[PDB]
Amino acid sequence: GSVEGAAFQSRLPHDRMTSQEAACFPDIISGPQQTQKVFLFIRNRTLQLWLDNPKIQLTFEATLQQLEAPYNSDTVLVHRVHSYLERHGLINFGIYKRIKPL
Repeated sequence: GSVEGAAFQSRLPHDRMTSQEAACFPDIISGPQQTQKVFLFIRNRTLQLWLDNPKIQLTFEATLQQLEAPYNSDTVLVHRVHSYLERHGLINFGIYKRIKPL
C-alpha cells in the first residue's frame, strides 16, 4: 500500500461499518442494522480480548464471561465469529483447539 506514518497490531477500524469484515459475512451486511451492530461489536471485542494478552489462549468461554451485555447471550453468534476469524488467517500460527493438555 502507498501509505506510511501509522503502525498497529490489528488491521480493523474503530467502531465503523467497513466492507472488510462483511466480505466474509454476506448475510450480516445484507441483514438489518441490529445484526451488523451485534456481529461487529462481538468481533471487535473478541480480537481486542485476544491481543490484550489474557493468559495463554483466549476462547469463546473467556469472551462470553468478559462481555457484560445481552449481545453475547447468543453463544452461536460468538462461536461463528470465532470459527470464521481463525479460518480467515489474521496472523494465527495456532489452530482452534481446547486449552487442556492434548
